[PDB]
Amino acid sequence: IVGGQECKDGECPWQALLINEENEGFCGGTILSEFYILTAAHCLYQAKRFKVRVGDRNTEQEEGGEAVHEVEVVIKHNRFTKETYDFDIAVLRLKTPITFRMNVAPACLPERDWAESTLMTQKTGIVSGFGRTHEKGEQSTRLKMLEVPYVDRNSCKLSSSFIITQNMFCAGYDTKQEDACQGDSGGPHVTRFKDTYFVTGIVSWGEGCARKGKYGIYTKVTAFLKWIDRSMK
Amino acid sequence: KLCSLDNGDCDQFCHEEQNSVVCSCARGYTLADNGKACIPTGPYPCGKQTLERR
Ligand SMILES: C[N+](C)(C)CCCN1C(=O)[C@@H]2[C@H](C1=O)[C@H](c1coc(-c3ccc(Cl)s3)n1)N1CCC[C@@H]21
Ligand code: NA
Ligand code: NA
Repeated sequence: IVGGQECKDGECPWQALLINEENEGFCGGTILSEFYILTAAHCLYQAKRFKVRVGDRNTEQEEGGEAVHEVEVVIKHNRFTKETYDFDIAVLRLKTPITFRMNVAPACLPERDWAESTLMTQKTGIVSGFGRTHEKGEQSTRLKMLEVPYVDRNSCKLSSSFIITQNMFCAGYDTKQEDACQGDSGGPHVTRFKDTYFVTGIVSWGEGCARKGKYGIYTKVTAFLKWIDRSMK
Repeated sequence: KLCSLDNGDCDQFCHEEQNSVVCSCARGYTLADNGKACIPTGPYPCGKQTLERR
């Protein structure tokens, strides 16, 4: 996350961290239930093997509430394409269930039509993660969040050097130096409605981070709400 | 009555019928007797920040 702020205790409890063959974070995810994590399909190619950490806010401190879970099943979207990042979505089933607690709780899955009319029409959503704090920088050791404006699709397409499919949306700022970044990849974009946070996006890609005239690109979760339900059984 | 004005007074999901609105809630909540509010069924309902240390 470039700009934004550190997540306060209890404020980002749906954040998951995928950890590679080093206990190093390389992507985010979103807690959906005791057994399921939502992430980006493109993250699955970035480490041969990985585990999921929940409850972490500071990767350099053993607070005591963190827990690591192994992955039992990876359910990648069967139309995911590395060339365009179209269909950039996956669900992970964990081998053991998450115990919800301080800093560990699921984000809500909204009903589709209402999400389209009511969530995607809000001014902003929130993105979070442990990703880089500037494009050429290093990952944050502390969990950050950022309020990102929804950006209309026509503006989105004109801004981009690459195709923006209807499975994607833009969020963020034209010139203000705030954005998601590498390492936030796969993590949550949620939208608040009367103090309840609903899953609306997955951090997918960008042309650099916080560049002038570029936006962050997110997987459009409304397009996949039925797919998520099926994937979770 | 309409979902476009104050979300039909629903706490969460709103859908319009011929004359009325119908409210509903995400899993882990029960729609209240008033037909509008969503009541959590457990201590870590989806979408809520964990601010009351139990
Ligand atoms: C056109 N398309 C193929 C989708 C571009 C993919 C570009 N891209 C990569 O190749 C990945 C990923 C990314 O977005 C990642 C990256 C850079 O910036 C970001 C983000 C910026 C804003 C976001 Cl929202 S995600 N992700 N790159 C740095 C490390 C891996 C590589
Ligand atoms: Na920690
Ligand atoms: Na920008």
